[PDB]
Amino acid sequence: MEAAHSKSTEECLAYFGVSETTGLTPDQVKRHLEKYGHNELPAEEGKSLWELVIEQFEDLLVRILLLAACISFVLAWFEEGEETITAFVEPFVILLILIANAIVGVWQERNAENAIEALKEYEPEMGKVYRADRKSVQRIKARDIVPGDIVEVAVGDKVPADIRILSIKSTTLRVDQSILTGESVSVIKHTEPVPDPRAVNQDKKNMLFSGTNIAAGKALGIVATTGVSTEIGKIRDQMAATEQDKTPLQQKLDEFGEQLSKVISLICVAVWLINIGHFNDPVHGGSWIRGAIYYFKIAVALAVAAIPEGLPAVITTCLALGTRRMAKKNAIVRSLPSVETLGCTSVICSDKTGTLTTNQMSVCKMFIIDKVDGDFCSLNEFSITGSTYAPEGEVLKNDKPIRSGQFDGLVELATICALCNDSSLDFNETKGVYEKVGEATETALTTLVEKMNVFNTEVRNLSKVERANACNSVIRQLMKKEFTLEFSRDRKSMSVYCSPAKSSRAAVGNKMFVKGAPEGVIDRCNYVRVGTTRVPMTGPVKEKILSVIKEWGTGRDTLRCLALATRDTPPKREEMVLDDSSRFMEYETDLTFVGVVGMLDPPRKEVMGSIQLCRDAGIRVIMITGDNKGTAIAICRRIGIFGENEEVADRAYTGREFDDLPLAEQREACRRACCFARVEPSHKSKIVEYLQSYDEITAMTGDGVNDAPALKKAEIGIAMGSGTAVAKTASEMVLADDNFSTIVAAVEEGRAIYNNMKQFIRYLISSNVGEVVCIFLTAALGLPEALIPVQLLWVNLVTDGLPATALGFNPPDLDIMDRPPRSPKEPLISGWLFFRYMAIGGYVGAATVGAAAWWFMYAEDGPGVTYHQLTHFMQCTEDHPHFEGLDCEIFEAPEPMTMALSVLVTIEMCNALNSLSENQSLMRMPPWVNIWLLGSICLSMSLHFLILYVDPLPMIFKLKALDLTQWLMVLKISLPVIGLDEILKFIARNYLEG
Ligand SMILES: C/C=C(/C)C(=O)O[C@H]1C(C)C2[C@H]([C@@H]1OC(=O)CCCCCCC)[C@@](C)(OC(C)=O)C[C@H](OC(=O)CCCc1ccc(O)c(CCCCCCNC(=O)OC(C)(C)C)c1)[C@@]1(O)[C@H]2OC(=O)[C@@]1(C)O
Ligand SMILES: [K+]
Ligand SMILES: [Mg+2]
Repeated sequence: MEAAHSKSTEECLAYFGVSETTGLTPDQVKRHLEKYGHNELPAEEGKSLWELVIEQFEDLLVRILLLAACISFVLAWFEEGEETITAFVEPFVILLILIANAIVGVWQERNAENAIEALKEYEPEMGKVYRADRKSVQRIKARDIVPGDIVEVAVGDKVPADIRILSIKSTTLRVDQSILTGESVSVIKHTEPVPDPRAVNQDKKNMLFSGTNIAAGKALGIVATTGVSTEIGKIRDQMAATEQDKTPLQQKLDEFGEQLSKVISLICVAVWLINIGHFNDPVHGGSWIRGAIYYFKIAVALAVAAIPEGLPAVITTCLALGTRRMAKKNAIVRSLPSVETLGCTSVICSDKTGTLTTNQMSVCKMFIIDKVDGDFCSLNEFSITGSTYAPEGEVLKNDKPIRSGQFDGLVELATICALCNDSSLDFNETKGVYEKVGEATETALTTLVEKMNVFNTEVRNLSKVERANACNSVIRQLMKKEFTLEFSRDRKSMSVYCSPAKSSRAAVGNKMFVKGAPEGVIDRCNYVRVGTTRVPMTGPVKEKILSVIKEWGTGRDTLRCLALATRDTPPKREEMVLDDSSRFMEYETDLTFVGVVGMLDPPRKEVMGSIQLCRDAGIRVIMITGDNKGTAIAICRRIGIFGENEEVADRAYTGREFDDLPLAEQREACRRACCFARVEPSHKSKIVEYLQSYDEITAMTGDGVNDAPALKKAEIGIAMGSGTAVAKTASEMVLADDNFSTIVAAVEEGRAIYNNMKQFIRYLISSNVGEVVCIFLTAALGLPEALIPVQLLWVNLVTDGLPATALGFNPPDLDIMDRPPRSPKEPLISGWLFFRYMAIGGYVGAATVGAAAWWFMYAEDGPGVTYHQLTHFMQCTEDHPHFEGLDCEIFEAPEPMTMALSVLVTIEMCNALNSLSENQSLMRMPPWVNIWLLGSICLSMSLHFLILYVDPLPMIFKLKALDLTQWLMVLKISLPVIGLDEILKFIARNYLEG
């Protein structure tokens, strides 16, 4: 395996010591394979149902629950025969929760798809090699190809390994590197080595990357590297080495787990400490077993009271909902947990072309020199109407319409555009529109031609179909395209050698038409065509040319410029070696400049404002383009990244400038920069790590497989709907319309989602707090079980689940986007808020406990044990002659529990209205504000009633319907909550800062 692109064909045949005609010898193959391994990507990690299930049972809370599920299972295995049969329902349900919860997690992961797996979609199953053991070619399994052996590839074939090309068996070799480099059009490959050893893939012209397809031709080559060592394998590793943090809310959930675990434990110790006097009781097992059973069944209750068993159910459903809500807006969220992290984006890095602009090129300014008379000079600027690739528009000089033909200079310019260009136009009748056939910038020159047909060649009486390439093909027939010197990033330009065809044109026969970067080509021009004549390119004329070139790329126009020239006396045909990108630059010299063409890549409509939104939203936007920084910066000003007069010294760098900086300044640059032009692949990944060293949540756009590494490391990777599948499977979200503004819209829903989501979480949590309080008093005072596990779960999954999810539909704040990005480390409940719930729980804990006790003593239905130990109720059948002239079974009664459970239920509907706003009073933000809320509160109540009356139910919950007067008591107990909160809110509102 090597750096073959820089090495020569021999040197490579040398390195491996393999014969180009024999290939590797069967021995060499065994040796080579055992030294370089199979040519395939690392096997998938092996996870089994077992591990997968065990993982479900790793969470701390899930364990705490599983444990209680047993104390319960055993306790229920100790009931009194017929006194109870429903005994086994408490433990059975907890399991269903855990069983359910597991089943989810597993189905969740089975349906998951690995971004690293997608890559394997780019590995051919078979390949063709030439080995010593046979004369003819052999079609083996890609996996068995080895670095060194000879391989031949042809059209259709997907490249197997990273190959250095030895000799092209065809006239030309075209490859589709789209995925790995991002060049839609098939490029041309050669055999000559590339000097630079640190070259980027795009410039390795003698290289075949594994996974890319061969568009046209057939060639032979020696395998540079295989497996994880190939260009794609290097990506697989960056991705496999990339580790992703958990959603801040996912973190908070682990945080809350550890903590709850502590508290519960302390509660136990406290509870034990309270009932310490028991160490001063007569020594004899007077319910030694009846007392332990008691605590254990309080333990299990205490557990289901502290854990919000329906919260993950609610969050998952709120996320799924908003998700669809976004889909309608072209934002396809792949992972639900992300809708949150999205909301916290502080930096968005977007590619320019496909997303910030339309990528729908069009030329709207031309200019040909009009006169050179020493120092005096005058150009001929023009403007061209139309943004579409449609052959409709006109040409104007000072806004005044013109027939292009009248200018000789334009007749030349025009041809160059049709001849040099490989692209073309087509018109699909189904959609009734003109379509770009080749590349955006060339296919533009195509429509430019059409719109200015120099010869007036009448075409009006044509259909749109044929109208598409009319004026080009006109010029296509005039000259004969002999051969083309393709584009090369060194000389930044391409050309075409042309013959006159039919005689009478013989004189000035062979010509050479060039088009490339202005500074580039113009420095190679010794002449300038003024009409049909020519004149020595002089300094004055050159300054004037390069001056206009800058107003066009730097001015409010933000135009990309193409210099069009011509070599009048082109080197003799045979004196040219048409297969070495290196010499083409030398063949494209001694040129006479004819004129430049300025085209535009219009920014999308909804982009300007989207950029403004981010300003208000405190989100930094960083552009990633291919433009030079001169125009890059212009485009950045045009859309809003920069002000029109804003300084940009240390806020816009280039791929080189950046690299030329020491790791320190490099880092410093990233916290201020915004426009990054001509950026290599490695970069996207460095810029992310730096933005991270500043604790920022960044977003990164990408389309191809080369972006996957970066996308997988950005907090939120955004893939293009039009982009590769690997890219998509690597990102958290996808943009159907590839439109940057879709990103922003997405971020806003994230802030909206987390806001509502925020509340129902605070809501379900407080209720769990109050539930615990109840249990704590129940045991701290030795009272009869006020609330039972079975009941609690109902209230936690259903009675509170409905109000909870509804709170997810709270009307969004109007200023959501006028506030900076949320801090991930922001706790959900602290300070003053902590206290309110500290007080609310403290309340319901009292309301629930007391509600039940009040039935025992003080009620007309219940036996007033009033101000006498209801508490020592356990020692009762024995001690009855003392303080018990009644039946020791009242305590098992349903009325009492059915009391607390009702006060709990009504207090949780009341606390659901208090959760409509953290600090706004209901008198201000009335409950009717959120209809869904009220509706569910009805569904909930009726559900409560259902389990009270419909016969089968009451029995299992240990609940007996209570009459019209007991109910009124529930109200006199619950309702005060609303007031307690209004007060506590009023405090926040008016004294404590805020
Ligand atoms: C909870 C109950 C109790 C008793 C408790 O003691 O709770 C503790 C506790 C741990 C807290 C404290 C509270 O302290 C007390 O109540 C003291 C009073 C004790 C009185 C004793 C005598 C009566 C909270 C609560 O107190 C107050 C006033 O809200 C405040 C905070 O809660 C938060 O922010 C929440 C937002 C973060 C947060 C965000 C997302 C979440 O999903 C969660 C909780 C849900 C985790 C998953 C559970 C659901 N299901 C599940 O796991 O598995 C299933 C699906 C069931 C299978 C929390 C936390 O401070 C939290 O610990 C944290 O790390 C914080 C800083 O989050
Ligand atoms: K990621
Ligand atoms: Mg790209």
